[PDB]
Amino acid sequence: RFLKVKNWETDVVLTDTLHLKSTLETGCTEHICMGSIVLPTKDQLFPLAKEFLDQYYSSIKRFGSKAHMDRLEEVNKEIESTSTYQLKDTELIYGAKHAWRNASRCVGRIQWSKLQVFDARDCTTAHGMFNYICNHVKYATNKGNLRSAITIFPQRTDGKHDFRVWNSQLIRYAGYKQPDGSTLGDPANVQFTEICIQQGWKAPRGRFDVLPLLLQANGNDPELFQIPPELVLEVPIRHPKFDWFKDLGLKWYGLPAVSNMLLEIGGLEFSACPFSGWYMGTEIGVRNYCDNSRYNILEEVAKKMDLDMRKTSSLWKDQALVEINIAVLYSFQSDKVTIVDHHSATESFIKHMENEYRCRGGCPADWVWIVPPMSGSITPVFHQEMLNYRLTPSFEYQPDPWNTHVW
Amino acid sequence: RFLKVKNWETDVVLTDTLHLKSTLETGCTEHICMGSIVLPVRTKDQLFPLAKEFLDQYYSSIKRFGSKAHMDRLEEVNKEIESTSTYQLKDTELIYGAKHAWRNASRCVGRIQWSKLQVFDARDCTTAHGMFNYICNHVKYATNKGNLRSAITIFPQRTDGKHDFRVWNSQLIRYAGYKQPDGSTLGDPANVQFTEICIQQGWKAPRGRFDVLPLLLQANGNDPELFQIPPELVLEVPIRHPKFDWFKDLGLKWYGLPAVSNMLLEIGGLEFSACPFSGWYMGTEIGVRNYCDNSRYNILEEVAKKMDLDMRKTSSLWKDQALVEINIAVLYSFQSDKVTIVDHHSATESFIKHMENEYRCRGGCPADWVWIVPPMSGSITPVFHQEMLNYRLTPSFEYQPDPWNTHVWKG
Ligand code: HEM
Ligand code: HEM
Ligand SMILES: Cc1cc(N)nc(C[C@H]2CNC[C@@H]2NCCNCCc2cccc(F)c2)c1
Ligand SMILES: Cc1cc(N)nc(C[C@H]2CNC[C@@H]2NCCNCCc2cccc(F)c2)c1
Ligand SMILES: C[C@H](O)[C@H](O)[C@H]1CNc2nc(N)[nH]c(=O)c2N1
Ligand SMILES: C[C@H](O)[C@H](O)[C@H]1CNc2nc(N)[nH]c(=O)c2N1
Ligand SMILES: [Zn+2]
Repeated sequence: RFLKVKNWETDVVLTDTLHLKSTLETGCTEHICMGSIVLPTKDQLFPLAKEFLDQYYSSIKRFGSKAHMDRLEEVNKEIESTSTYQLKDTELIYGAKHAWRNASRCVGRIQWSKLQVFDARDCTTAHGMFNYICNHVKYATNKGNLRSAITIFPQRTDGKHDFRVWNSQLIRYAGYKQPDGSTLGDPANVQFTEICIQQGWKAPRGRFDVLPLLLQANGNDPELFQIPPELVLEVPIRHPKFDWFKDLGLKWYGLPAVSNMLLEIGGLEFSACPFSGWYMGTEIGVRNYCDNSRYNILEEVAKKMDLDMRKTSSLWKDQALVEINIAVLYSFQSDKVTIVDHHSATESFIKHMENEYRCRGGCPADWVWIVPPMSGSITPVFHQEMLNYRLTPSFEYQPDPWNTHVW
Repeated sequence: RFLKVKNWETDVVLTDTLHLKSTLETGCTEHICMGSIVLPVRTKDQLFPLAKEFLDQYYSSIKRFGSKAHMDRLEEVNKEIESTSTYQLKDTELIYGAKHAWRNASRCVGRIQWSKLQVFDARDCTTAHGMFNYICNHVKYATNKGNLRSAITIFPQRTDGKHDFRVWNSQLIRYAGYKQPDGSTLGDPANVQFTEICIQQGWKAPRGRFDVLPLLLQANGNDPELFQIPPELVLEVPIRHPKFDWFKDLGLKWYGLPAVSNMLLEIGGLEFSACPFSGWYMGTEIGVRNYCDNSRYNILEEVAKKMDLDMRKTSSLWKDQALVEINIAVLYSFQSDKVTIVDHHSATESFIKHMENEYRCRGGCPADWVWIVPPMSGSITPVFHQEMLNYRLTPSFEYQPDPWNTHVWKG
């Protein structure tokens, strides 16, 4: 019932009580662990609503008060009649901050309480969506001093009337399939990039082409829009000691802003809810640049360092990997754009976990995702046992709209 | 029910039916994943089911399932249990047994070698001094003058749990650590307590930064006994760097043979509480964990100082830079001295190949991602990108409490 988690580096032990408030399923059984798997009505709505309002009135310290009881009935009476209900602004902010608090795969939650929430529930069209997105991008970019933000479009109704941002992020680079068999740009976005050319985008067909936004209002055909270029802050990638680095021609955008997720608060489903913070260095250095199936620039870099690529055991991939990541951190900082290195991100996440243990009774955390994809064991999160569980409100993945939407 | 795992780099999907043959619990529930928790005397009743299962396995694999010789062995194990409360494994069964304990070992990235294990049967051993002698032969044979060979040495199974063979050392070769009275620690900090025990049992400690520990051996439930391993048997590699000449002045070395001596080997219900096994090292085990963990030799700072890195801001990635050099030095030193070692790239690649094969030939490969992915350069090794299913098959290697914690002292 109570569970202890030990840090095997500091011997510090914490007791988890928060997992018993967990509702949804993990994918794991007594017989099988599924921790490394990337993805494992009116009758239904009212309990969900009640469970959420109960934690909301508790957090504001008015559990079981007349204000509590009255909102509880008001929501019940709106469900029986309208087959859905509306959140109050205050409940919406709480909902969203907490969906971030509960994101077990996010290393950056020490920040959770300072989320800026933009309520876009009065939006009705794709142009309106575009306007909200641009105000989001600009607010959160803040000339390089980035701020956490989420913009919340109207909730799902019959399911035929969904708002959706088809992009997986607001700002991403195009992917094109070429005559050779090679890929130009970002291979992760090839399918989406084709969906842009078939909606009518003029692709410049380079390596770092900022994709257009494809916006869906109230279930309608989606629509193309270019983000004003002046709003997409980008950093050219150079190295502090290696002068040749600049001619690789690398740049990355400043703003990571996830836009394909679904926000569930008290049974209500917000299918367009883009949110953004700022990068941990390794996300770009290790994953975007180095993954075999992304930009995969490791061979090129190691060749420019004049390292021995004859045998795997020179650790030349490892040597290059560090420099590539040195250069991302250096470039961002020298341009005064917010970024965090993996040592700092994880040290901070450990502070946060210790905070959540004494102040909430626990902290759901998915180790497989928290441990950075380089230098695992030299970060303190490597030695830290974590319990993974699913709390609500939450962010969830959702089918890609193009498989699903009807034209 | 069939379960699919995806490789997110190659988009290869594989199908696991083997998980269906799993009986032990994982520590996980529908409501909670404990995949990163380090650790989450039998009666006659329980024993025959386990015996039967195992012997069914054994005989399936030799293609003799349901043969006269299979039924006759079942009946014979049956009788032996009801009459003696335990049973003896045939030699061939034990070999098969120990090989599968490896093959089922889901935290081991080194299973591609699983069949080529050399089994030493020390089940006639009755005394500590007998145990020293079997262990010495293990080590010499396994060391092979640097051309390491995997091997395990199986001492007599548990009987009533009052007569256990234990190897008190966590590994056969390991360095003393000594808590000084100023809170500092000389040698290996992981081995402090056990070192103290050795000292209590009469070991006269040199007190250097790398003193090979003495074997502490328990036979047949008896109080355990000290023995120095012959130093000519302990292969060690001094650590240098191919380009940094100052590296050798750090005074580092490591032993060449990793030999785990604290696990329990379970086969068809029988428990072997002393079963040291050994392989060869993946470079990162020494380089990342043994030298660079804060709770071990902790040399990152000393190494960064000497490279004159920018140590004033963690954003220089001075730690990441120092770590790669140290790992380079470990691999270089081993290769140059002709002692077997594998780098993490080549090991993880081998393991992906094994895993794929195991799905085609066995219908599964239980693997634990938290353990399989190396503690440096995770995502540039192909395992990071591989979905894995973790489950418990028997035969298996299990953990067991440390003996100083359970052992009944006699004087
Ligand atoms: C402000 C600094 C932030 C940092 C450094 C950060 C970092 C990360 C990292 C490293 C991941 C792992 C995913 C990967 O590497 O592919 C992640 C996932 C995630 N982040 Fe955070 N994040 C930040 C802000 C936010 C905000 C503001 C939200 C929402 C309010 C958020 C929600 C999530 C969610 C839901 C996931 C899981 C994504 C998935 O399951 O695919 N993050 N984040
Ligand atoms: C020969 C080359 C081998 C290599 C490179 C290798 C590699 C590894 C590594 C890197 C680990 C993770 C342990 C850690 O990092 O703390 C491990 C664990 C393990 N290995 Fe292997 N191994 C090899 C051979 C063997 C042999 C001979 C056996 C047994 C007969 C074996 C069985 C195991 C088991 C049972 C574990 C689980 C350890 C634990 O849970 O603490 N492997 N191995
Ligand atoms: C808001 C925020 C800040 C920061 N720093 N970082 C983030 C994570 C995103 C950035 N960099 C990757 C990650 N993206 C989140 C979405 N993950 C895709 C995993 C995936 C792929 C395919 C199929 C699946 F089912 C799942 C968010
Ligand atoms: C046979 C073989 C070959 C290789 N290369 N490598 C190995 C693993 C050992 C060497 N490098 C470290 C590792 N360790 C052996 C297993 N014990 C640690 C697990 C553990 C720790 C604390 C509490 C627990 F409950 C469990 C075995
Ligand atoms: C197979 C495995 O689940 C998959 O590669 C995961 C591993 N850990 C990860 N961790 C983070 N932070 N991001 C990822 O995309 C992944 N991918
Ligand atoms: C808490 C966490 O599971 C623990 O520190 C584990 C993580 N993965 C590991 N993986 C290996 N190979 N060896 C280890 O000691 C550990 N430690
Ligand atoms: Zn699990």
